[PDB]
Amino acid sequence: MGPGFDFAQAIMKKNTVIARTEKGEFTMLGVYDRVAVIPTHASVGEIIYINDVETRVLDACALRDLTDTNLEITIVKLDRNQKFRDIRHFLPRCEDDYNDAVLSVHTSKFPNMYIPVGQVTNYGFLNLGGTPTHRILMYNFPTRAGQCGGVVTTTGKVIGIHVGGNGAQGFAAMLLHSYFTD
Ligand SMILES: Nc1ccc(-c2ncno2)cc1
Repeated sequence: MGPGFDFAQAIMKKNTVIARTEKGEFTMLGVYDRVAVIPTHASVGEIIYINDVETRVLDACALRDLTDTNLEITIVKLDRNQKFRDIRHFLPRCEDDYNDAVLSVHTSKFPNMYIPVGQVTNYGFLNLGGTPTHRILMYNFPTRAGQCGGVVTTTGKVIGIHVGGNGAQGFAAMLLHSYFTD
């Protein structure tokens, strides 16, 4: 409808796949080469389904901060025959607050879904499903089951992936440029 949705759509059309684990279907953001991200509660194993194709997982790392606190991001390298467009230059370098964000989801349950979530707070600590979690972004939208892995964007930046909600608020794990240096 506007330049926020334009950026979100450009990311969804080229840099997302549908990932299926034993714990469900997730929006999965491809970042560069064969490297993608997913919420850690997806419990990625040795084999994952990518757009309904059986795919070997070459590496999977559940990120934690230097206090050994959960960040709820898993970085996955996929044995896929094709690379993602490199979008690392759209990742923020530091923890921050944002105005006017969009949460975008693409699954079998929720195809081509875009949600203007508004202001995003650097919330920090969250007890997420009983697990102490850091670097959480918060938005005042009643997000539902099926939106985990959804991409949070502003104009020109990919800032997070949806990892939970409490019925009135939604929570995303920050994406930082330093997670994807090589
Ligand atoms: N986060 C939400 C909110 C509402 C819906 C919906 N309502 C009817 N059909 O879909 C879906 C996702």
